[PDB]
Amino acid sequence: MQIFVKTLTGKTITLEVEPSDTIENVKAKIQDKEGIPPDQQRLIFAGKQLEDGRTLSDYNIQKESTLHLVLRL
Amino acid sequence: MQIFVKTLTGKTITLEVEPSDTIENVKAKIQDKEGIPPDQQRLIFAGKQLEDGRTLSDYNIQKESTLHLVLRL
Amino acid sequence: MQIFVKTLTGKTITLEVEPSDTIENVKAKIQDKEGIPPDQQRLIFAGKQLEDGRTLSDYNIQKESTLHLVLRL
Repeated sequence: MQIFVKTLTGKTITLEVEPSDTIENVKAKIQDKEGIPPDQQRLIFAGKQLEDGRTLSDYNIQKESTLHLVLRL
Repeated sequence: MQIFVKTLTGKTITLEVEPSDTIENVKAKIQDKEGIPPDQQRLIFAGKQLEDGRTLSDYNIQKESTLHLVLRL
Repeated sequence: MQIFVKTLTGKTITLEVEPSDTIENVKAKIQDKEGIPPDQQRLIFAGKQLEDGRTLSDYNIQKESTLHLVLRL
């Protein structure tokens, strides 16, 4: 399925994902696309920080859901 | 992250927010906590009125930053 | 909001301020505009000397209110 990832500068990218994908996997895909190390990535959905070991399904992240990406050092 | 919101009577409250949160969202949270309609809320930071559609990141509002809340009719 | 500041020679200037601004901040703005050190500035409103640590709201100083500026050595 597709999900949207929106940055703090208002740019949205799309990712092909499955509900069984972990947040770790998602950050890995974002690295594949944008070259950002997963350690610098923060993903938030419905005001929550998303934990690396949990899946998208765990957070009820569905088709065409929007995650917010916040970079941190 | 946490931000402080200081009122005209010298009371400070705290809000859990993310850089991707809009000013609208922040006023919504203040309504959640205090029952003030967002339309009666004014938020200022560094002498600027904050616009509802912009985000905290847009205004460089970071961790433990202090917003000033001014109520208006 | 805007406030007026009237001098002893009958000159009025305008300042962009917020109710949460302290008298200290106001004197700082007057320094920004006119080069007068805050220590040489006295602000009065409704016959009262205004204290540096208090805010405009504390003194019920509102939109288009007029403060009187008295310089002292």
